[PDB]
Amino acid sequence: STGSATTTPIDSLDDAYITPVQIGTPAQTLNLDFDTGSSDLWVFSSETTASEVDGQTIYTPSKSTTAKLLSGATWSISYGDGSSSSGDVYTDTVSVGGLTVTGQAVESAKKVSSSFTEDSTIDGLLGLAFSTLNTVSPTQQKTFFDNAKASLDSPVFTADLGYHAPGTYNFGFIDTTAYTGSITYTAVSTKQGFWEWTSTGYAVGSGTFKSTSIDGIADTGTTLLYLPATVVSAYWAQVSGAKSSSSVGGYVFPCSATLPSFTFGVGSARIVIPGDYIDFGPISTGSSSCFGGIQSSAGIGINIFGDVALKAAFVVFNGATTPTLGFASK
Repeated sequence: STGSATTTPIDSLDDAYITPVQIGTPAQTLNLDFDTGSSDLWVFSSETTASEVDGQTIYTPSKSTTAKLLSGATWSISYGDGSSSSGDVYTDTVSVGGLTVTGQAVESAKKVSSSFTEDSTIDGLLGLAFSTLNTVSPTQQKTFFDNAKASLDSPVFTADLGYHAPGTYNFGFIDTTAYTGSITYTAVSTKQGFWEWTSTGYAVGSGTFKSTSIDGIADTGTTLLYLPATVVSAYWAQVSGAKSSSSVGGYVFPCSATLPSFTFGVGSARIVIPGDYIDFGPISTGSSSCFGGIQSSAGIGINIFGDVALKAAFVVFNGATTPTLGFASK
């Protein structure tokens, strides 16, 4: 089997992407944030505290003939941005782009933090990291991808995120028309439950490539590119007027400045992030200070190749017995 679904930016900055997902019988379609940095499929639901729901589409398990309470199961998750949610669990039929999993754990939110309530465009998350990070207790549950894997033509999914445009998540096959050149594969460590890999270095603009190992995670659920302070400083030093602002919470730059590209290494291959991808617009409406798309990972504890980086590539998440990551230009 295979599946193919279009993913669409939630706003003009590509802050996140939503992908339609069919849950239950008859289908209830919710727009979920596919997140390769976490491993829970959770939804706004008929059980979510009413004051915490503001415009989202909800899953109502009582209206699904295939929903079954996963008796005794609870879940509770906190994300790197300080957001959180928690609740109980149903199993139900879940389909993504024509690919169907029966008996998928659908984690129904009883509570969500303010960041989720305030984002009317995101109806939940669909985790695509390794199932060892799943928060369901007492019985940890498998991700959609893990459940689908055995039925897939090939045990892979791909992320092809657009810059200010829709893209595609495919399951079970690699679309050879979706990228240019070849796919370079690189080793993954699953020790922390993430798609964790080591970039071979970086370049700023037309500068010379610096060979240096940068361990990080491929995370579709993080907007920006978070790298060591040394790397980030080297980048912003090439932007006229750029500075790190403690009041704003990162590097900002005058909207009049031109941004250089940023290249990252995948083995001997190179992915070029165009300068425009690094512009996240005014810090506040009408401001001449623009927020940068490359920021320091210092104090996160891990480097994160988020959407800024991933959307510059066609990315293969290879879930074979020995998992790997592939990157191609496009």
